[PDB]
Amino acid sequence: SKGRDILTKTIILALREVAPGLEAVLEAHLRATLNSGIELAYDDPQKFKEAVSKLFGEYSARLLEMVIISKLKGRLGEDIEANSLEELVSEIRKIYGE
Amino acid sequence: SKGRDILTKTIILALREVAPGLEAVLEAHLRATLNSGIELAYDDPQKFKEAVSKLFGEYSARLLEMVIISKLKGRLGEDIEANSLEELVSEIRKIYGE
Amino acid sequence: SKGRDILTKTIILALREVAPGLEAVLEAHLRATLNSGIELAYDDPQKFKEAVSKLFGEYSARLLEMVIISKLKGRLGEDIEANSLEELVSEIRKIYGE
Amino acid sequence: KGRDILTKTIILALREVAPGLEAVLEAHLRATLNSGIELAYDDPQKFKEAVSKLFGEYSARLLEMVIISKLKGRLGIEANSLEELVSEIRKIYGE
Ligand SMILES: [Zn+2]
Ligand SMILES: [Zn+2]
Ligand SMILES: [Zn+2]
Ligand SMILES: [Zn+2]
Repeated sequence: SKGRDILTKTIILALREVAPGLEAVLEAHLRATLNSGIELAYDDPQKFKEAVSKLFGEYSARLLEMVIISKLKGRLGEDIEANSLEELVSEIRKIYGE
Repeated sequence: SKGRDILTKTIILALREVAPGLEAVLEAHLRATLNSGIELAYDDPQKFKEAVSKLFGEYSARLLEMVIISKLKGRLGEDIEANSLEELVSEIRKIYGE
Repeated sequence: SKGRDILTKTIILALREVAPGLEAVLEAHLRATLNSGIELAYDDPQKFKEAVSKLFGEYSARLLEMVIISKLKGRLGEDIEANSLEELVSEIRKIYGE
Repeated sequence: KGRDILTKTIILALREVAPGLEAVLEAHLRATLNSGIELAYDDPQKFKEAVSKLFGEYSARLLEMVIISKLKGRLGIEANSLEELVSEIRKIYGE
């Protein structure tokens, strides 16, 4: 779906902004532990967060969550008030009628 | 200085926003390894970045850097142009003539 | 108890072997998130492991667990079978009859 | 052979930690250094630095300790660092 694609792609761009290899590192982790990709952020935000926490810890996971939200606010601009990835996905679904 | 105070407080608030124990954890790390506090971010940004990287790795350090820059822009001017903590400190010093 | 003492001492020395600040860093994390100390490893190994995983991620938590098990092995019995901290504590309790 | 034994031993250690650690570390090493796990033998100092960049110094030190322990287990003897470990392997196979 459109919302799913924008979230996934925007997260990937954020990972690339952090460092060249973060996409590869996180994807290696997601594939090996959940047989999933970055799309998990949209499909199951809670599980995605838990997976990131298992990779670098909760502090790092929270930092990533904060960055992702800030980046989506920068792309979608309009009224994003989410404080969590779960809230962010909920808002995206409302914006795109999903 | 005004700039040192503003940068340090902004970082401290960011850590508290991340999670309840991040301030204590990072401060324990800086105290034990460099006998310094969070003010090190202003006094020697490169050393501060290096220290955070030693605590959680470079991916996590980068995420914190991005979050700090974003929060300072919201504190001072929506668009300081700094893309690194070093540039951020340089810009703050230019703004306050420090 | 003797078992609690031996396990706690083993962990503390392992932390100091890793790096000068690890004891302080892990203790800051345990204090802030669980109002507990390193003794939690004996009192509730599952919770201790979960806490370390929240600090540095599961891969790092596993490495620490592996080190703790290896150290206790070469201290008590070079024959114990523990593969997890919970199993290690269970074995210590049986060995000391606690 | 020394460079092959250290590499194979490291990989086995990574697998004992968790299923995806090998994949995770290799993804990191080749995005950042276009290198593999053999960097541990070719340049142990750099390898440790690379691992430190992935999870931090505390985690990298823990991995070093586990690697030294494992290699000692399948090889035998004196080594408390990765640099010394590689220096010892060289002496055993004249490298
Ligand atoms: Zn990808
Ligand atoms: Zn001042
Ligand atoms: Zn006692
Ligand atoms: Zn040791």
